[PDB]
Amino acid sequence: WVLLSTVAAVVLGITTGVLVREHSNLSTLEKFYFAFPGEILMRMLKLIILPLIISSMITGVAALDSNVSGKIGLRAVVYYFCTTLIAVILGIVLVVSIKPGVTSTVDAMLDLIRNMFPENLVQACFQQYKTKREEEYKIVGMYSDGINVLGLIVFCLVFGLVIGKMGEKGQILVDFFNALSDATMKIVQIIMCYMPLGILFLIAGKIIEVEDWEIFRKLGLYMATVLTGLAIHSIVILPLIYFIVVRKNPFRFAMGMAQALLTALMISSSSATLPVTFRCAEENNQVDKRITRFVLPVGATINMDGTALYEAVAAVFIAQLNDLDLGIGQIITISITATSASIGAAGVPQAGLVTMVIVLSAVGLPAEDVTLIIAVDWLLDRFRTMVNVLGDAFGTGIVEKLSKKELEQ
Ligand SMILES: COCC(CCO[C@H]1CC[C@@]2(C)C(=CC[C@H]3[C@@H]4C[C@@H]5O[C@]6(CC[C@@H](C)CO6)[C@@H](C)[C@@H]5[C@@]4(C)CC[C@@H]32)C1)COC
Ligand SMILES: CC(C)CCC[C@@H](C)[C@H]1CC[C@H]2[C@@H]3CC=C4C[C@@H](O)CC[C@]4(C)[C@H]3CC[C@]12C
Ligand SMILES: CC(C)CCC[C@@H](C)[C@H]1CC[C@H]2[C@@H]3CC=C4C[C@@H](O)CC[C@]4(C)[C@H]3CC[C@]12C
Ligand SMILES: Cc1ccccc1Nc1c(-c2ccco2)nc2c(Br)cccn12
Repeated sequence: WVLLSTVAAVVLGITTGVLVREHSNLSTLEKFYFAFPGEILMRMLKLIILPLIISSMITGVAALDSNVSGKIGLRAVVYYFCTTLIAVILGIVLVVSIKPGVTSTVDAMLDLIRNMFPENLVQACFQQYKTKREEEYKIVGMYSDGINVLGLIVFCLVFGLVIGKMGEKGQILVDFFNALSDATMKIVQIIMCYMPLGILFLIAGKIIEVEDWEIFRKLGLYMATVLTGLAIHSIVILPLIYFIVVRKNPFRFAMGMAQALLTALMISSSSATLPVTFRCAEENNQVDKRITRFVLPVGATINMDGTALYEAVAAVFIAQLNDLDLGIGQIITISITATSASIGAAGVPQAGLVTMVIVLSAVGLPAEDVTLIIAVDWLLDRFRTMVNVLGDAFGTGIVEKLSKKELEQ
């Protein structure tokens, strides 16, 4: 129902936008009031960011076992790091080169580490740290507004690891944040019931307020940038990584995952596609069962190739829309924030939307600019999930080749 409701809201929002745009002259004040239901939806999404990322980040980390630290688990983590790193570079290169929404670096990277360790946990919920050179030059910090997602994610990772390893002493903390994570999921579900009506006025409000259709061509280039990045990752990069490690034709392996790929094109969830991925990887591709049960669940949470090519590209596209010429330091900040946002909004309905709201809030871009992403979020998220499933499927074969000796004992 979520897909049809979101699609209908976009269709109805466009229909409402063009009818109100022509059949009625609206002043600047009335246009702002017309988008109030959409504005209220954005407030709910920002409201749930803080409890969602904190509880989800603690809950996922606190349940980690010793298998992740094993040789099989370490190889999977290294593989997902390398493919995500390639996807991060590929997404940055494409959005910088194509420049879809268009017409110091040391301090930006140092600010990334500074925000990675906030000076106050409560302030990190609504403030971020920035440094600017002053005049022979000195550095001055400001602590501007904006939720510090990187600081919260880092602390919740360390906090989750600590409470996971202290056994029954920290079991109450694991239980507390498990229930809090479940409660936040239900509240997100309640918000998604209002999302279609909010999307209708967000889309219609955006159609009314625009004066020229040049932004639509910019949206078309944004689709090309996201689709081009996924196409290169799925057809060029991932098959090449598979072949060099396994020395076997990756297209027969991809053909074996055909049923899992189609299931990804409808369910649009890597976790929900796991049962199909497990069967296709195990019997069709003859990948060992002992390794699929480890690599695939690991990829269901830390496979950020799709996020790098979809959410980070979208965030940079929004930055280019606001006439912001961000540099290498700022672009890297967006990409790292996007992956941190994704791990925070993992098992969430409309994760693509929720992740985008987290990234825009944590970067400074207007979260109301996400309406252009929403109009195609249903389409682009389906392909993003398909690439993530293909990436996880290739990982099982890649990890298996490197684990031949371990599987022999
Ligand atoms: C469904 O269950 C899944 C489970 C296994 C899951 O294990 C994973 C849990 C998350 C965890 C700890 C894992 C690997 C990379 C970890 C990330 C490295 C990234 O580094 C950072 C910081 C530095 C940045 C450059 C990039 O991002 C962090 C935000 C990111 C990070 C700390 C987020 C948490 C990730 C292991 C299956 O087990 C059977
Ligand atoms: C250089 C940049 C990318 C930061 C590098 C940080 C890497 C090396 C760190 C960040 C958090 C760490 C992970 C956090 C927790 C666990 C659970 C543990 O039971 C097995 C290892 C594992 C999975 C860690 C492996 C190393 C890790 C991924
Ligand atoms: C560089 C960024 C990503 C932060 C990573 C910081 C690393 C150094 C931190 C993150 C979480 C930390 C772990 C969290 C909890 C424990 C349990 C403790 O009884 C032994 C050490 C151990 C396993 C920590 C080692 C250091 C650790 C891995
Ligand atoms: C799997 C892994 C292990 C160790 C360090 C990083 C990663 N993976 C990863 C993540 C990520 C995973 C979850 C949230 O973020 N983001 C990035 C970026 Br940007 C660039 C490069 C890698 N990356």
